[PDB]
Amino acid sequence: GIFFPALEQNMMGAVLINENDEVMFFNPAAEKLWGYKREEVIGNNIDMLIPRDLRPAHPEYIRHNREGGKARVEGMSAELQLEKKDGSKIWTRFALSKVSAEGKVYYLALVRDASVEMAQKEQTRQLIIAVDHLDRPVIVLDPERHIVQCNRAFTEMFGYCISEASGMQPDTLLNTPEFPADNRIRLQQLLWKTARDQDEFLLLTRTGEKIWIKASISPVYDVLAHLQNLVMTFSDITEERQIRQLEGNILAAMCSSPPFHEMGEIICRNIESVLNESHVSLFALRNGMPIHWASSSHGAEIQNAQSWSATIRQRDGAPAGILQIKTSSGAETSAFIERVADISQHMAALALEQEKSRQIQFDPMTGLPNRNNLHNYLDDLVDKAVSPVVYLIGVDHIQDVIDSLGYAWADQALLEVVNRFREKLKPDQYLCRIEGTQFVLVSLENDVSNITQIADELRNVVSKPIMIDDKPFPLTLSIGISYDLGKNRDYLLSTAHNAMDYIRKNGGNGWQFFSPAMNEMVKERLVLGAALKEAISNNQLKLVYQPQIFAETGELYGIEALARWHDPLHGHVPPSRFIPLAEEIGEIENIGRWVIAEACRQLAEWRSQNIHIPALSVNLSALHFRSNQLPNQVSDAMHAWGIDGHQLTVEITESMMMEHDTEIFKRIQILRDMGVGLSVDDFGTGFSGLSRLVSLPVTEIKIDKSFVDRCLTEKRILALLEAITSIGQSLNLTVVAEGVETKEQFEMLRKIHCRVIQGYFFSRPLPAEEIPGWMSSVLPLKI
Amino acid sequence: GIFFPALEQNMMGAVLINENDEVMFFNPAAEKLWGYKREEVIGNNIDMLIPRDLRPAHPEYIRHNREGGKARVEGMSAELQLEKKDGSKIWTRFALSKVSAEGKVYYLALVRDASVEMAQKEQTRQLIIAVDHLDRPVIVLDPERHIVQCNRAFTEMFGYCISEASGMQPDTLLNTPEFPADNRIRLQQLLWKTARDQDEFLLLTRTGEKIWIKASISPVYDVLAHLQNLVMTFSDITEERQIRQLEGNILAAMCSSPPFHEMGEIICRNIESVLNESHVSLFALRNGMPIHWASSSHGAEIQNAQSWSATIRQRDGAPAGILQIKTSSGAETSAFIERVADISQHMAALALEQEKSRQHIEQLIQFDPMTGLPNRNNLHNYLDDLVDKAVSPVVYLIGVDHIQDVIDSLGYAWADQALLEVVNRFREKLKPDQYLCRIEGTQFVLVSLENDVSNITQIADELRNVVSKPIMIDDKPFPLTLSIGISYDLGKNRDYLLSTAHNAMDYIRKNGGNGWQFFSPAMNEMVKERLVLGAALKEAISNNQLKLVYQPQIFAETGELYGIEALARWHDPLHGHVPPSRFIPLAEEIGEIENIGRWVIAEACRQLAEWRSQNIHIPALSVNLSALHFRSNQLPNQVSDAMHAWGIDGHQLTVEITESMMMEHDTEIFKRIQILRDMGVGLSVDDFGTGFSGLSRLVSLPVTEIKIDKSFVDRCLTEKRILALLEAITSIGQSLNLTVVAEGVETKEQFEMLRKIHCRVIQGYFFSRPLPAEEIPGWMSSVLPLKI
Ligand code: HEM
Ligand code: HEM
Repeated sequence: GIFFPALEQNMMGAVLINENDEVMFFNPAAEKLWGYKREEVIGNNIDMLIPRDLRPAHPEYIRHNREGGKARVEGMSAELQLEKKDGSKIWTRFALSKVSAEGKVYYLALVRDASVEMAQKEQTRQLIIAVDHLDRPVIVLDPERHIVQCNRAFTEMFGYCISEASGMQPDTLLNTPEFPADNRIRLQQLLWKTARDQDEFLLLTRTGEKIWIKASISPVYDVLAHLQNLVMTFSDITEERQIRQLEGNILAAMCSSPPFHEMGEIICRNIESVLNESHVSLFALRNGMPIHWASSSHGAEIQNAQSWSATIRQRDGAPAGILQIKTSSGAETSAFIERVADISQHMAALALEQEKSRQIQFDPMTGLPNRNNLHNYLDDLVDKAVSPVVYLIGVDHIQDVIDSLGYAWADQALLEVVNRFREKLKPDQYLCRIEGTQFVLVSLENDVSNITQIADELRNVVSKPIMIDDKPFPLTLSIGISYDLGKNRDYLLSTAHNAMDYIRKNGGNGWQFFSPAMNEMVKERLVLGAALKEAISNNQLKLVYQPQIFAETGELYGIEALARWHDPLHGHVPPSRFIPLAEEIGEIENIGRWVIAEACRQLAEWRSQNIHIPALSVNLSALHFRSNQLPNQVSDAMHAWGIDGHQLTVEITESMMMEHDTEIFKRIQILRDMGVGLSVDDFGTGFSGLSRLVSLPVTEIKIDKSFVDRCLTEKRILALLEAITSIGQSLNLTVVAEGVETKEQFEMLRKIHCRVIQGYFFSRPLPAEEIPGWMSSVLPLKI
Repeated sequence: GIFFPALEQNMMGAVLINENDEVMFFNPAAEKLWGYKREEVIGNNIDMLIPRDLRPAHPEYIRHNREGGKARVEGMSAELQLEKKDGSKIWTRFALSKVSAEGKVYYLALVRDASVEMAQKEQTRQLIIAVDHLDRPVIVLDPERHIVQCNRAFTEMFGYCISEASGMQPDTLLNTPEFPADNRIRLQQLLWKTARDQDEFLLLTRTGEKIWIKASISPVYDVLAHLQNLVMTFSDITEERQIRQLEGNILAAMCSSPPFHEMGEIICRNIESVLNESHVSLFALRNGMPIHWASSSHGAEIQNAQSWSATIRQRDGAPAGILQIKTSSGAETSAFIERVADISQHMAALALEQEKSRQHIEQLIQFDPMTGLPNRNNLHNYLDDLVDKAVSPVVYLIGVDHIQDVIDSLGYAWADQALLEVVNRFREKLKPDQYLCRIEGTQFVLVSLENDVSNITQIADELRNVVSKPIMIDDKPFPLTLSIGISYDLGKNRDYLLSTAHNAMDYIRKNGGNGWQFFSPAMNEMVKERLVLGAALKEAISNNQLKLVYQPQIFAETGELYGIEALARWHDPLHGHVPPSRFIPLAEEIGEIENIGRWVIAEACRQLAEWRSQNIHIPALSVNLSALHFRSNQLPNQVSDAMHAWGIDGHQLTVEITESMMMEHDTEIFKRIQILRDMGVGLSVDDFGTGFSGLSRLVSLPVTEIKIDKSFVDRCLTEKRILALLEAITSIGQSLNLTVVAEGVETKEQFEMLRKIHCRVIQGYFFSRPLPAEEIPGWMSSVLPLKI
């Protein structure tokens, strides 16, 4: 029987009904839930307890129950509304039990006051407000830094729904692009920071888009100070970071007060970097009226263009300029555009303040002179009637340095550039710094060949990357050359800058003159060089041989081999012309090895009929023979053909003997070790040079055409020739002469006991043929 | 009874225990909750259901309740923690009953699973925490506009808590203004009409302050229509203007570029201006630790202030500073303080980047824009490099004296020009190893690598003589003077060098100027010695105290004497022997080279005229002009007078020239040597020169003979290419009628092998040390032709 007293003692409401729905038990909890009294809750069936409207449904329901046959009731499992005795309606929960005994079915109902519905509804309200009219990504974290609750804005922005965002840390949840250092490590630092903190990151959503966000941690502790949870805000600063980077770049601009138009340029390209595919224009108040300050390089039409005009205002509020922007409709949000407009307007006003706040003779950066020194120097050149060739050099691709590293490294790059220019500067060449990027190089040599060489040297001096702290920014040069006779300095500077700008705009990395005719003359020289390269490539050049003979018996001493080139398109062109051109092309080694190889082959070819050919001499000084060529360039020819090695001789000048390094000295020594005779020009530089001469057996000294010339006119050179022949006779050397054309020359030269003679007197240079004819016909010309 | 199956069939968890505290009822819900099958729980004690953490403290409460006998159990009114069979923990609610039946005590327990219930509870708590951290004040409303849920932003915006304004109508709590009828009517309509309104109104706080607020009522419409809930999102439209104002003002501070400390101060004062009462401090990180940058002067204590820490980040992102702001609690909400922290952090990072940029630019800026010489930083770098090279420098500190008077009198327009031509005169006498710098104003620095005092005094003398010609400015003379302090010490760092050099600078300046000095009496006594040595040398030249010592030279195969070479000497009663290699440089420094040259030539001519008395005697005589530093205005006149005053045929004497000075340069002493050749003086050379031009000048005017320096012949035996050079020289001499001579031949082997290559005359100790002038006629006719 204890069920009744226990149930009425229990604070859970209990109602008991029989098969006829008559009530037997109704606990005081049910009494206070309904308001009726047990003397009346019986009544007729269950009429009093049920709300009057739902009444008719209830019998059929329980009828269905006694027809259902199920041992469990799925009904009343949800929340329910109960009408009280006074007609008020409250929330409640029900539970049901069906029993069978004595052939009759009874039911018991348990009732609860439902104090949890207040919690459910309050939770629904704050679930509404966490999302509604607030696109504010907020997430919350456990002590283990696990996502516990995230709102609609966060799922919408970062694509990861709550089902796919829970149970894992935010960083592991987050797809992160590879900085690779910062945007990875600082995320972990912030996510594990214990105190309030914040940072900025670049992140990738589930759609692969790049965004910039700002993440803030602020933890919360319970009463006992243990860490309960953490809360994180996820503002999207991808538009704001553009504004902040705009600010940083523009400040790095005015840090050094560049010129006015330049300042407009930084403003404009920063705006363009901020507003994609737009147009920007600026005007400033000069003399009281608006005048154009700067504009963007873009000038194409804009579809659905929207224009905003902002009047620049100073601190006092007086107008100072107008900034105008045109943007396509739908490209950017309006609020972002207006924000950019006003912040840039403020910075333009500040730039104007700096400009009118700003408003000796050498450079305090690298030490080069400033524009005043160049002006004075050119003026001192002009008054005494000398034409200076003026190169204007503009350094290019510095904008990468300025944008990526500010000015404090652009000027370091400029210093490195100036060091490289000075390292190869020649004296009388004047280097000056005009302003910022530009330089002016002044040189008095008006030769086109030298000008081309200087320009090429400058262009290629910047070939190596400019190494600045493990960051090779490549830089280029744009050179404008001006040279005209009898023109003052302003014209030269103006045309130099015009040429520099022309090269820069068309792409840079190059050079150009101003005068058009000789700017085509350089092209024609390049054409000649192309023809010469073709000729040397397909071995068309020839070697004309000129004989030199003894002055006593007339027996053949030897014959020099001289390069010659006759072209169908260009005709005869002398070696004195196409050797300097060759070194301009820098292909002298080709001519050298071809000349050597062809001479060896020709000696072999002559050997098949007559071996009596005494000696063949190649003048390597006039051929501008380099240093490293000698060993291989002689050894390959020696071994390739049937030439012995004691028949062909090589000539070297004194400057090339022991100057411009000394590796060439032993490179000639090894060639002597091969056994090829040598020939020296001056043998000077004192007793050391003489020691080298005797130690390197030369066996023959040549007298240049000039000394033999005027030999019958100037007494000093006469005595010099006596000295030379006396020294030669003393040692084991045979002295040769060049440029002999008359009879008195030969007479006096033989009078001084000069051994052998060459020139036009005996034989005009015969071509590759009719040398055996000359040798068989008139070889013993006992004159 | 039917209640046993009833409780068997309730969703409720039914358990009953008897007096023996043994469980005798268990239901499917108990199966879900406890996890133990009824076959395991029936017959088990109540302690089975008790969790571990309370087992020792289980029964006493039930004893106590039994003793009390109260029907309404006070306990189990709270939440309970139950442990499952597998060890997991869940939360359950209990409903109890005490039964006194059949003369016994029974306890009935009913267990409900509130896992959903408390999950809802913690979800509510988490959501409260989350909504409180929203940057903007937001409120929920019921259909009749019950203010049901506010958040911390709304509390910190007005003052109301959840309990204070819980469902009590907004118009009554909002404390709307009474005077503006239009404002209050519009606000009431906004609260009432169910459109998406974004109107703005003035509202009042507990401090009686009128604040602009934008309401954003956006009612919700459920799926069943008949909208119920409304959502309000108040915003402050006066804080944003203040943030923009702070941005602009701090950027204007940026643009004038004050120094680091001034800018930090302006940042903090602006922040304090925004937040009515606050203290702001800034730390800039150096080497990982924070150096104080600036804090506002309002250092008064704040009662229960709230701090805020932001980590300033560099342009790349490396942390660079800490910013801490403290404001009195309740003055501003969390959002406004966080926003000002963010805006200020960006600008502080800008200031740090600008300061770093200026540090990098100034490290290499200012290399004397006026005259172009290197400036003090360049000098410090160069001296540091020299010290790292372990090479001791000599540093001159140079100061101009009279320039300050002209500055005081004629201003800068003359001083700048004067210093300009001073530097111009200096540069005309530099050297490749000499490095000039302009430390400051009218002070300069010269750096050299010469440690011999003989060179140092000469350098100082030419520098002093730079101003021998007074500066010409606008037809006006200005005789500026110099005061120079030299420092040179091994191992001392650069700072000591500059410090002591400036000490010597001051010492030689305040004494009157126009002078030079060392700083150490340990190196100044040398120059003090040298002045009197030079005075003695001048006295000796005047009184003719010197001596001439004769060394002969004889033939290499004949044995006869070819001639004699004249050498000069000095014996003094104080300093004793003093060699020519130490008093010809001294004669140079006094500029008495002309006098000693004249004395040697005149004495040689006198000896020849005296020796002609007995017989013809001497074949030929030589004087080394190169060793005597003879100048361009000394040869012809001195030789001509020497051989005119006495009687000399000219064939007797020869002069030796190093051929280095024989170059035309700017003197053209070719005419002088040609004149000397015309008057019969023999000539001697040592090298040919550049090339054919050199041989031409050697053979045009006939150089009688050529000498091999002692350096060559001292190494002839060891090296072969010396021998080749020797044979070449001898062959050239034979060819051109040149008389090769050798100086310094010592032993017999050298003489024999030089005879093998026909050197043809030998001069050295091997036949005679240089004898005094008197023993010679006692040697010409005693040792005789030496045919060894
Ligand atoms: C004022 C008190 C009551 C109200 C307002 C009420 C209301 C309802 C309602 C709305 C349903 C259908 C949906 C649902 O179950 O949630 C229902 C079902 C049912 N009720 Fe009641 N009820 C009350 C009392 C009782 C009592 C005391 C008993 C038996 C002792 C009972 C027996 C049943 C049965 C058997 C069903 C069928 C559930 C099914 O078929 O799934 N009801 N009741
Ligand atoms: C997981 C199982 C249980 C836990 C964790 C537990 C724990 C507690 C605790 C700590 C109290 C005292 C403080 C309070 O009520 O908030 C209490 C009250 C009480 N519980 Fe338990 N108990 C458990 C099971 C039981 C069982 C199985 C019974 C009886 C069949 C029982 C009977 C009582 C009684 C009589 C009181 C004191 C009532 C009063 O003083 O008014 N408890 N329970």
